[PDB]
Amino acid sequence: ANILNDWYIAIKQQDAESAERYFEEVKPLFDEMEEDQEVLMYYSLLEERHKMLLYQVKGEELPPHSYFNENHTDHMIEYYFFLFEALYESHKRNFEKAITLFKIAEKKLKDIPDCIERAEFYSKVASMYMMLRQSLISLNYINDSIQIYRENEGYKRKLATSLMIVGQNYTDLGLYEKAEESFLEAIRISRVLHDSLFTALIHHNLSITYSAANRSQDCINALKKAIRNKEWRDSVYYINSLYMFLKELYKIGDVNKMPYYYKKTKEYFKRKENKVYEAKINIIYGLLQQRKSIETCRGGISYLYEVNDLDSVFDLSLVISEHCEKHGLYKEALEFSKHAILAEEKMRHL
Amino acid sequence: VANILNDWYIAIKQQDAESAERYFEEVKPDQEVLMYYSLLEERHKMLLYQVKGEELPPHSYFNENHKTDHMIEYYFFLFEALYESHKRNFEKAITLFKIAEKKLKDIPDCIERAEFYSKVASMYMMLRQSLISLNYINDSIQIYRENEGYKRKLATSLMIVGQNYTDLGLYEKAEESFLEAIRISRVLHDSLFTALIHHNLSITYSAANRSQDCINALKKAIRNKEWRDSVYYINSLYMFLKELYKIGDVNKMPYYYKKTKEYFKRKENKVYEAKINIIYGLLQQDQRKSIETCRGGISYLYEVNDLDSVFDLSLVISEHCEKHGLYKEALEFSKHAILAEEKMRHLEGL
Amino acid sequence: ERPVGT
Amino acid sequence: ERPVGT
Repeated sequence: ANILNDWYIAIKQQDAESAERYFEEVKPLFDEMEEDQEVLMYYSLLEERHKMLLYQVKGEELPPHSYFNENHTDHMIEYYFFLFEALYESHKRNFEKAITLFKIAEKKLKDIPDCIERAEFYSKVASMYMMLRQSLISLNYINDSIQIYRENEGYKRKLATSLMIVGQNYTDLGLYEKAEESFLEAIRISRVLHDSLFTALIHHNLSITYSAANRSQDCINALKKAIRNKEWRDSVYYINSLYMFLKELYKIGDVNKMPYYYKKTKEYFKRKENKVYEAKINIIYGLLQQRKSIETCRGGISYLYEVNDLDSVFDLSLVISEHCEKHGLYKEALEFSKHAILAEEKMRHL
Repeated sequence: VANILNDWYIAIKQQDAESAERYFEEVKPDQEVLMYYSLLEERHKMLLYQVKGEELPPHSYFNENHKTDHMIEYYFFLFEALYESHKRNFEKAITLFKIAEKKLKDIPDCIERAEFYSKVASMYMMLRQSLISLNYINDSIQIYRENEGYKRKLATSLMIVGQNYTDLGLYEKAEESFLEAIRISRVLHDSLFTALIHHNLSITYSAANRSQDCINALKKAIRNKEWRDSVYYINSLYMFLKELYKIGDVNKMPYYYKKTKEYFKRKENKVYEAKINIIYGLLQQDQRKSIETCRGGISYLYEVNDLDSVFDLSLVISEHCEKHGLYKEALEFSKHAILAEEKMRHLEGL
Repeated sequence: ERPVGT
Repeated sequence: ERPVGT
């Protein structure tokens, strides 16, 4: 159980190398051996959390089997159960349930005095709220996490990750310079840490801020630095870079370089399945084809509504609308102009 | 004098306009207190504007001014935050609010805290920053709910809650809040307040496509003689015209349009002049004239930074053009709606 | 539309 | 676009 707590400490530090060593060492201790049911639940909860960590930081695919698929009294194990399920629902874009599961965990957190645990909770709530572009709420939470992380040693990876949430929140607030500063500070931290995969990850996310600031060459240059890392290209997040490439290339009209990145998307999808980004890439590349283009865009937009990826609907509906406007297809331009409003209003409702 | 001034300020924190008006008349007959009196004279006028719809003086103590008691400084920054908030200079308002929030950390009055939070919550609701506004106002409501003499502040706060819910697509919960506020004003025997709350409730009905409820609420508002003498009368008249337009009851608009001309004859209100002009421009039969009227009104609303009106009316103009097959123009104002909403969500100053 | 009196 | 790794 102390081993379990040490393992969770390593997860709370985003030390995937320690985390995987704890996971390998605790597995024999849990081979039909350990008897205490709350410890068995703790081990079952930490196994899920560890897989979410490996996905978050190493870009390793999440297992199809979750202990949360079918499991829904220590006041700690209950906080952990609600927090780790909020993360599972948050990743599935089931934000209604996630918000409820978070609020229950927040209530229990009143009885947990560990400062790192509190910073850990706030940083997960801030991440979900940022996914909804609830920027001020996310900042108030993450600002508490950063205060704690800066004053305690061993949480430099957590400070860096937190700064990326701040930067995106700033970008969602139109504060692109402050958003860049946050990502740059995160980049310095990761180079000090000598974590080149993390550095690639931060460059990819920074490219979102540059793109939102219409700093397209900086956006493309940041993506180039990310994709230079081999681990990044082998990760599930490679497709995110390829998609941002195509979209920024299309935005600036450098269509002659788009088939290059598009062909790499096919190689990604040959080995890894990602239906959200398949739809998103199909929408971007299909804009190069008129009526066929619109029918493909309607299918992709419809799938993104279905899986509740409203931020992508908002993003791509603006791009389709601009495309149709430029080609004199005003009825279709308005139709996707309206999808962008609908996606945004639905995102803010809850 | 100092006790009279604090009693005068207490009456403002209770929204007791009659007491406040009596204190002001009693104190009207060269120290730091002169700043205190000048600060309270501004606050009193803001109260009379807030609660009776009496025009704000043309010259403010704040437009052309230049250490003291920790209270007089908190008041200076709070009351100037209110002055900048009403002028839609929200960047400055937010900055002035953060200064007052810090000084409030050394003020132990719970009612003062409820007063502060309720002004911050009102500003964030103006930006459709609904969750942040709710966190602030919910704290104020608890303080008001546990203290005697603050029934008007509880009612006013419920209108902020209700508007926040309407901005979140929670129209039934928003209606509940306004109804609870209306009951309070009937208990209070405050028929002007009841008219004011009905006007604001009419915004929720309009957002919920409950047009007949919207018109019924506006009818109850404008029946009050004091409401009709207030600056807010034009808001109801505008909400009437807009809702009559949505349902196609064009024959009843000349009645209310004639009322707007009588209002503008006595009071200047270029914001609602533009807004009513847009409604009227939607009735114009010449396409070219119609669109230029909408462009003039929308562009003027950008100029005075009333982005919520740009968002609202651009959707109305866009729908109008859509029904008439003018898809190029429907898109033109569809784009204005996105721009206004994204800028409203942005805080490019803070 | 924004409400009044808040 | 939403950021990754948070």
